[PDB]
Amino acid sequence: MKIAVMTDSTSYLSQDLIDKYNIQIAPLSVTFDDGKNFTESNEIAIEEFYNKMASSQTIPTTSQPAIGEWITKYEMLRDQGYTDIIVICLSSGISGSYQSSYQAGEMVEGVNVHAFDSKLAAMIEGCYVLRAIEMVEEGYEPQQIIDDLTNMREHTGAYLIVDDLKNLQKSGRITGAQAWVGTLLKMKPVLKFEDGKIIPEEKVRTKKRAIQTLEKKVLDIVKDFEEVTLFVINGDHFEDGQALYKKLQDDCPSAYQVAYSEFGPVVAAHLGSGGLGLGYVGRKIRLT
Ligand SMILES: CCCCCCCCCCCCCC(=O)O
Repeated sequence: MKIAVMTDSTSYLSQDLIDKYNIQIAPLSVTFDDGKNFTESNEIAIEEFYNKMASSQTIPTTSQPAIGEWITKYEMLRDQGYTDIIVICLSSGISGSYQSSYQAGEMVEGVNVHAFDSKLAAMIEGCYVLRAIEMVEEGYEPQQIIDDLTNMREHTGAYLIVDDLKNLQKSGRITGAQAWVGTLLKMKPVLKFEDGKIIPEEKVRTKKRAIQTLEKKVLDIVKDFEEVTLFVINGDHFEDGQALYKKLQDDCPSAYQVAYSEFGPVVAAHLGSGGLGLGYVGRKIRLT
């Protein structure tokens, strides 16, 4: 038995970790109104993506990996000698990536594919990859890993803010948010993931109070966990995520793991400018 762990690009793992563990990635893409298509990777300058989105008369669209991209990656790993492939996917509630990766796995001969629905995105999805890799090194078998990731999923989540719901409304990735869209004053929406979908949580009077609300909501949840990893997941306002990261480092005991990450282009296209997430996992994830 020889187990590989792979993922799609929206896990937004650092290039350092992708390099160290040779993590294969099925990339998603974003298409601009001028017909320019860009596949996700860590060579794309995120600042350049935000500049093009700002200069776009129409919001860019995104695309999951094609089923043939999964198949090509599975065939490559099989032919290097892997017998089993763990696949960590973006939430099935917001993308067809997961179901595609499962159907691709059914079609590929000579290798076992174990597709896993993270029910989240960004480095929270990425934590499932890092957990799976750790378990493979410890000698676990694929079904034990899948069982452990399924348990991890029960104590994982995220809250987030955006400047405006127009990007999420345009793509249909905000669930049950009709009355707020285009009806906000200074008030800022706080959103959260629930069972793989993005739903409203609270409306707050200002952005600064919304960032305070992210911290309060998450700290109230994770105080009941035996282990805690928090991720600040920042969008285009560097100082917003950096401020929250530093405040978490002050407010939290060192027994909590507190880390910083950023959204890539595909998630940015759906959030728009001003996105900022606080994610949590009730595990001590190996981040090195
Ligand atoms: C804190 C994590 C926040 C993640 C925000 C995710 C916003 C929705 C992204 C949807 C990507 C769909 C990709 C596709 O299938 O085309």
